[PDB]
Amino acid sequence: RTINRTLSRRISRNTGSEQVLNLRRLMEKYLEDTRFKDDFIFVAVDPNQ
Amino acid sequence: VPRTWVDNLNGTFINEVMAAMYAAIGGKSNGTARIAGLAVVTNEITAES
Amino acid sequence: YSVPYPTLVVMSGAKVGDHNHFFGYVLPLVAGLAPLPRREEQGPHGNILVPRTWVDNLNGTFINEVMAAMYAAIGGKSNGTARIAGLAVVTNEITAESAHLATTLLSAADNAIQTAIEIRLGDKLGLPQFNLGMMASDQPISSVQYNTSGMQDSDIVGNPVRSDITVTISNRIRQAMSDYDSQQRLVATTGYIDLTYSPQNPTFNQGPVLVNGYPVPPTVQYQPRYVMTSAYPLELDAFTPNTFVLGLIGTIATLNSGMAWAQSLISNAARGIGPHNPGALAMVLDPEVTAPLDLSTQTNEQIYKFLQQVLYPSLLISIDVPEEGEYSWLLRMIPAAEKIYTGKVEGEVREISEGYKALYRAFDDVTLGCFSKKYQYGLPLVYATGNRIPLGHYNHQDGHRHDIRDMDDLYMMNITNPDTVEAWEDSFDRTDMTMSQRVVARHEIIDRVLSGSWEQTGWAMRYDFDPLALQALIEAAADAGFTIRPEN
Amino acid sequence: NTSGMQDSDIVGNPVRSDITVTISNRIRQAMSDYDSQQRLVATTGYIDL
Amino acid sequence: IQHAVRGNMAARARGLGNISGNIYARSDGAFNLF
Amino acid sequence: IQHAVRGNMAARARGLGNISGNIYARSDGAFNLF
Repeated sequence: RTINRTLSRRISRNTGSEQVLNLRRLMEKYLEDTRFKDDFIFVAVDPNQ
Repeated sequence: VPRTWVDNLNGTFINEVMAAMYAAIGGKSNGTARIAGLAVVTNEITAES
Repeated sequence: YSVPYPTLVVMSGAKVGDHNHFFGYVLPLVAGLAPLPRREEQGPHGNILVPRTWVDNLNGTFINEVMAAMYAAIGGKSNGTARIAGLAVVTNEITAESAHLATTLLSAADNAIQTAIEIRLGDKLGLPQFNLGMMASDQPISSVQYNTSGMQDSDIVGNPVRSDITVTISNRIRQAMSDYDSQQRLVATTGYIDLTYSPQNPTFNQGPVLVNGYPVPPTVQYQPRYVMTSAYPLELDAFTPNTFVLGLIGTIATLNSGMAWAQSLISNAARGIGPHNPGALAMVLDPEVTAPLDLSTQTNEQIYKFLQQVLYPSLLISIDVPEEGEYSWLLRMIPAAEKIYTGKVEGEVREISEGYKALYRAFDDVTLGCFSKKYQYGLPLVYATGNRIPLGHYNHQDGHRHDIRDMDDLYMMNITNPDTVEAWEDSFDRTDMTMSQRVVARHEIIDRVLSGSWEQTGWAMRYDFDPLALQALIEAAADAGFTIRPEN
Repeated sequence: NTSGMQDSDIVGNPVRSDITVTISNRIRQAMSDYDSQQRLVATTGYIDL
Repeated sequence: IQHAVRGNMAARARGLGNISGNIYARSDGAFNLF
Repeated sequence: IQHAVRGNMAARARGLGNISGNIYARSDGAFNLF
């Protein structure tokens, strides 16, 4: 599981993405102009915690 | 036997999601929480979605 | 500087004690220049004109000039030491909208430099390397895909690579308490299957040919061969010679799992008449037959029975080593091990070369020292065939660019007449032909078949492994606690 | 070459180019042994009866 | 003593036939009456 | 137990097949660039 930390390299071709950050940002941007700004709560759950 | 994404969503997953939801609203004394639905998103989400 | 093309060098350093060591990665850029002309050589009969490509101009003078530029960059001879760590030719244009290509090239240069530093100074710098002991507490798995219609694999520049067979090696993980399932993908390998003419001579008063101790039918005359075209990491950040050994072990284990390699020919037979039809061997079997056979309405066992009458039941393992490219610095170790002995005078026992030592050491270190107990020190590991293969691409009728390595024996059987088949096989097999003569013969045939509509980019040489060494390697890997479970 | 696109003029209209001939010049470096060519002029045409 | 031939004779001898099986992961009243 | 035949059966076993070959007289850049 931790092979990359053992045998490491400075520049990596795979960095991953932030889908939860992208989707939450779009939803909040859509809601910011209507009258239902305070009716929704967004909860982020990630495997790191 | 083949498996797919939904096969990993067992009772442990439900318990963790409920705990995160309770931490979001304030505590057990601040209300009650229930799950209303579930859906898997298999396509990438970018800043143009 | 006295160089033929504009080049860029990427340098990085490492310090041990009070000394500095520098390593460089060289990138000639050739897009927009005229292609090289043909060179006249000397032959037994007369003069011949031999094709050339970009790599043929990178001689010792070029290396000396690059080294001088590198030394001027760091300050002088007293400021450190410099060495070349790799080389690759970039044949596609670079514009102001090519960020992705630049990032990929930078990553390749960084990996090459770091691996060179590790191999040269790991003991003094305390840098470890991959071995099979790191896979002790998990379950390795493998998978294979047979695909031959559509787009092909691509290299770092963007040119197609023939990928009839693809093998993936992974690692299986299960969470202890939560019971989640996942996998981690390590390395991948591509290749295809070729044929070699090899008749059996019974009339020489010799014993029958035995394969695995079993005799074969008298009509068998072709030897299957597997050619490896590429190998690359998937989720691993570093790719070293030990990682290459792991990929080789995985591929060999997967391809022999219940004759899984013959599935490639069986799958190709389903399309019907075409350039990769195995039914062309019906003309070999019966002389009167003059048209390739259609086998798209036969069951799998019928096709297997048909193949058993003409093919040897074994596989030959070969590899194509490019003269320059992304991983040529890694793969140059295979040619270096071909010469076992330096002819240097020996007090008692003949001296052994350094390339052989490096390859043997890699095999022994990956398996934690069991290969040494299984295989004798000094026995052959690699043989040279002597064939120089061109690299390039052409325009396919489906709208994509295809690898020039699509022209092989089966293509000639299905598309051309028998005289061309004889000429192609002869240039691959005859021992009284020099290298340039073989190159000229193959170039002429390809040019006639394609009407001259193709582009050449480089060269490659073909080598093959010793089967006894491979069997010993598999046994040693098993003795170190490593097992694999194919899944497909 | 006779299948596909044809040659074009300065405005952008096609020109029949069944046969194409190129005249060049061959160069070799004296000491470094590099090989190159320099292309001068080209000609197009076809065959009639 | 009297007595070319096409083909490659060395290719047949370099074929790899079989490998060890240890590399693969292992799976997982009347008579007594008296 | 139940069960002549023509021919010589001992002649086949006395045939000389092959002999040792030692009785015969014996006849008579990119990779390294950096």
